[PDB]
Amino acid sequence: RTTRDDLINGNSASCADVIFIYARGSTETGNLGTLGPSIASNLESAFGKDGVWIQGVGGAYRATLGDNALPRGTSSAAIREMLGLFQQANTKCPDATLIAGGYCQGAALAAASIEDLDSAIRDKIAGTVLFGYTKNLQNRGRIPNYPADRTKVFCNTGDLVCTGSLIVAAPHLAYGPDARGPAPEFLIEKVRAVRGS
Repeated sequence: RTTRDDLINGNSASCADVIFIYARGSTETGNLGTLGPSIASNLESAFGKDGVWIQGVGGAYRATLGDNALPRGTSSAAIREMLGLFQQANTKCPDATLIAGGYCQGAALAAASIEDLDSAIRDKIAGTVLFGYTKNLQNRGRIPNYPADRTKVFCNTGDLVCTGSLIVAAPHLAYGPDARGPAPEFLIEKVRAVRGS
């Protein structure tokens, strides 16, 4: 439901083929918030329960609203937490294909983490989905150092955070359809394009 720690809890001797690491939006609960569970259920349907590990970014990521204003759109402590989960995935399951996602502050966190990542781990993230990406205008719809074809950004018309502001208006809360359909569709297509483990 809103908390999933499959990578932290998972046995190294029985690694999943696909590991999904997801960062929630500001003030959301658990470590998956409102959109993460929808994506996770569809990934489990596609790869099976034992085929995919879903891992939310918890720990030091507090998803505090005011941290949207910081230079990278989140705190340094939160970036260190998500970087540590990508490193744990890489160590515990070296042959797994990774996929990532984030909503609002969590999309800025996913972009900042992926930019800072060691290139050999970054290159294993087959696809990343970003909803209500707060650095969309500033980064021109991209994640620094990461290919455009592996990125999909969902930014609604009238969601002001996509156009350089930090005002929260009603379109910002309307990503439920995307999380149920096109975002898991893109992630599954990018994993099958390369394959799994």
